[PDB]
Amino acid sequence: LANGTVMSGSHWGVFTATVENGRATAFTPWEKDPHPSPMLAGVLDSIYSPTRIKYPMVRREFLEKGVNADRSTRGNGDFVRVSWDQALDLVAAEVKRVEETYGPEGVFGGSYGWKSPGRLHNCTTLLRRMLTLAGGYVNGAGDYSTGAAQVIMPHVVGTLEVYEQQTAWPVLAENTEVMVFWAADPIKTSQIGWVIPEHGAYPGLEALKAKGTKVIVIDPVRTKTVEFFGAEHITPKPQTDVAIMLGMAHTLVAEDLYDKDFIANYTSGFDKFLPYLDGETDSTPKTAEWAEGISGVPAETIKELARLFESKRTMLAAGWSMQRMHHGEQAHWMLVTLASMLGQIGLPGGGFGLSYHYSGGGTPSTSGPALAGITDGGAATKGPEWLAASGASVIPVARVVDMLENPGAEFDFNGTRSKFPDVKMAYWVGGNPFVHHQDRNRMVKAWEKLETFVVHDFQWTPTARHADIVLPATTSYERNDIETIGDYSNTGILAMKKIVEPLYEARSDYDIFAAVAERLGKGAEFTEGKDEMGWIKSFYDDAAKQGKAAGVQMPAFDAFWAEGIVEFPVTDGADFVRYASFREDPLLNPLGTPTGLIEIYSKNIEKMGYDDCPAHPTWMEPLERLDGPGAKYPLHIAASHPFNRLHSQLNGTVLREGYAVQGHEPCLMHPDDAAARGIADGDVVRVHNDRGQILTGVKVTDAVMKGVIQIYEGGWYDPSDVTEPGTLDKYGDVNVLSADIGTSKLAQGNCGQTVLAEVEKYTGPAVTLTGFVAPKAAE
Ligand SMILES: NC1=NC(=O)C2=N[C@H]3C(S)=C(SO)[C@@H](COP(=O)(O)OP(=O)(O)OC[C@H]4O[C@@H](n5cnc6c(=O)[nH]c(N)nc65)[C@H](O)[C@@H]4O)O[C@H]3NC2=N1
Ligand SMILES: NC1=NC(=O)C2=N[C@H]3C(S)=C(S)[C@@H](COP(=O)(O)OP(=O)(O)OC[C@H]4O[C@@H](n5cnc6c(=O)[nH]c(N)nc65)[C@H](O)[C@@H]4O)O[C@H]3NC2=N1
Ligand SMILES: [Mo+6]
Ligand SMILES: [O]
Repeated sequence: LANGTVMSGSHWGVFTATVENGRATAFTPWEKDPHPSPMLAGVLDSIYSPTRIKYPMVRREFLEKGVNADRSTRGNGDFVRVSWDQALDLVAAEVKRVEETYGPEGVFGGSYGWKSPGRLHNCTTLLRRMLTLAGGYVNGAGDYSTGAAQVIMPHVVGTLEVYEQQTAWPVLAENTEVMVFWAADPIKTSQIGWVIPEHGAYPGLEALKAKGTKVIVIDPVRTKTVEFFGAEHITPKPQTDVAIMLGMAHTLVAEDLYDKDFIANYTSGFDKFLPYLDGETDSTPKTAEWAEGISGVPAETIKELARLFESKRTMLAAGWSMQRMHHGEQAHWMLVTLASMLGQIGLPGGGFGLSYHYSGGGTPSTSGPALAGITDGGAATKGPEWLAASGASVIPVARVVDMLENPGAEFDFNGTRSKFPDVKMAYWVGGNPFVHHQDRNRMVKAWEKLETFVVHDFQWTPTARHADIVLPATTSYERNDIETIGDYSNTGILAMKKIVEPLYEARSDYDIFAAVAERLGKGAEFTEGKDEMGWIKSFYDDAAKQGKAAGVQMPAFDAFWAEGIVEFPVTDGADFVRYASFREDPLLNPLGTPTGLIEIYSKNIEKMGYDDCPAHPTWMEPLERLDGPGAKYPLHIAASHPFNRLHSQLNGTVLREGYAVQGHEPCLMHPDDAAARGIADGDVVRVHNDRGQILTGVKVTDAVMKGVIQIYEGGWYDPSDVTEPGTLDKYGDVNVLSADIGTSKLAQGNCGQTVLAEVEKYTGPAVTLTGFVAPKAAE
């Protein structure tokens, strides 16, 4: 048995594992990581925890009746252990049956999910590689993060904007005077990366504090970001930020302070927005006093902030929770409109940034080459012969349940109309839709429309519990791979070396799909005749050839593997100022919009005629909001990202002990809201609305503003009885309470943070938690 140390990486960072007698016993952070995540211990534990999936399993009802199975019992845990050969034959037969019977429109292969980093063991791309060989599939478009903002931004500034490099951190330290974190908690959200994180925001935040820059945080919760800077903290009722921005803009116009020259030379449509702002069109001037009535933030505070932003070099760093809500397109559109009025876009340290809280945006980029990985093969094919009838080949990701309930119905998306395909099978790997998707009770019923649901994972998540066929995948730690360090920085390339042998009967997703492709008669097409190290070397060699041409020297493959990492030099990346070339010469460097300027009024959007996405930023009432006219429930749930999980990842580990309250997901509640209900710190409470009911454990704190409770997304749904409509969730999955609706007809994004509910002390029968131990038959 092996004894020694091995370096690898993950969504949480680079680390060194200690291995004793073939078992990983500790993960120690990379010595060069400026701010390791405390979650690393849970990553190690996830390899061995009680919910690790040991063997391939098939749901008993599905095994016995196939398409005639009772589908209401999915999730009850009645599984049968089968051999790998039996499972692979069945998965291949089902994929082929569905493709032959229903066509490519019958298979949903969007499989949204965060999976694990790695250029070879990319489970969702490998899934689509196999489904391409099987005949095709329906895919998903966009994501759950910036579903609204990524669609409105191309109409406003010309590009996606949310996933683009930001003005460098060092430029902010030397030039910014006022830093605003609007709906962003960078200390919490910068712990992880899509590719391996370099944790570059932490040194950046520390430099701002050492310089004494004024920091303002606009968030309903007193976060660690507020505490680290001792920031001025503004707490709006959730979903009212657009009203606040309009009050600020109105103030700038009324006091004649705004930058008329910036507006005249770099924007289009401000003259069509002015009448709305002044209330000529609806008899309602959008003053600071009007904004106070909706948001609860004092009118004078709104005015003083507006004046301060106009007189100092200000950076508006906005997060994405405020666009993960009804009419979410308006939030960043109005932010850019306000930023345009301030006139600092393109100046060092001024303007706005939509990725300072995510994956190190702002960390100086290196001059290194880009690393490529395995593909789905789609770009060198001739896929399905598709056409309306049979439905669209792609749907916005959050419309997956609408699709299942309404096959053949039309839907709007960014100016086009399409039809939902009639899906009969879904194959999900590296994702947890039974935690990440909204309105769990609606979804549970809608899933009965699928004949077959196949899942690969290494943990017994609610999604794996609901599958017809469950196959145990390996973790990154049981295989080899290669990946970039730094989504924006491109700090280097890491060898993700194998640490331990595969546990139990787990297999890589690559091996699983290669075996399914073999049963479809397409084995060589899937593998390309390469094995694990052959694939990895080919990606490295391609990057090295690209680096060579650019003047960046890289070692030969075996020398790189022996060192375990290669780092690239920073040349001019530390001086990057976003929008500087546009500001310098807008005629020579125009934006990719119809006019070449920032579009405050969009003629393109006006022509779509969508009632829920007007042609300029507009305040509209959402489905439900805190203190809204005729609102039924009294508390808004800040259903935001977890501090000590990456979504659902790591819920079934030792880390849960540190935050669970009587075994349930924690619920933060203000003292006054707790006192009114006779709730004490530590009590188990039932949180409910018209869509569902869940149990959580309360922590009383004035960190949340009055009227708001915090229940993070990611809790593992643990239904009392799967056959009972609206059954109580015993653990605390906040998506049992959210609504499943589109942000608007423009983007069709999810509204995961548009949620109101009531809370009462739970006095019902004692409940037993069953989500953190494997199903009995799977032991
Ligand atoms: N109410 C809500 N509020 C929100 O704010 C909210 N956030 C969104 C967002 S923003 C996202 S991501 O853009 C989704 C994340 O859902 P996801 O299914 O990616 O969550 P994970 O808990 O990270 O599921 C990943 C899944 O994958 C497994 N896995 C890891 N590596 C592998 C592998 O190599 N092979 C396989 N087969 N599986 C792997 C993990 O174990 C894990 O189970 O959430 C939205 N919802 C929100 N709602
Ligand atoms: N530790 C950690 N866990 C994760 O799960 C995680 N997920 C990653 C991913 S996939 C994403 S897409 C990003 C998400 O990055 P995103 O900015 O969407 O993060 P959230 O935690 O949903 O919201 C950030 C802040 O917005 C505040 N907020 C909520 N509603 C409102 C509102 O109406 N107005 C205002 N002004 N503020 C509001 C919340 O209180 C919270 O502090 O984080 C990434 N980083 C992550 N880190
Ligand atoms: Mo996301
Ligand atoms: O994401």
